[PDB]
Amino acid sequence: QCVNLITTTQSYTNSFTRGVYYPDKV
Amino acid sequence: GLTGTGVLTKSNKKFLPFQQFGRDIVDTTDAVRDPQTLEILDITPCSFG
Repeated sequence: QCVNLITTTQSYTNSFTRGVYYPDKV
Repeated sequence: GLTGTGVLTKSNKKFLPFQQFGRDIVDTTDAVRDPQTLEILDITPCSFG
């Protein structure tokens, strides 16, 4: 079976300052 | 693996559950953690002059 009930909207935003993590343990 | 020399005393630092050692602005180790006790200990250089 192939239940492909998803579509690609190719939409984005310009208000996400979220991609920040801890690079090390100092 | 962290080797050195100095005096070990008790400090009031509150580390995070995923932190091991601490560094200052000039990037020198001044605090470590006990692998068997989990206690906050500070490192101070021995006397010289």
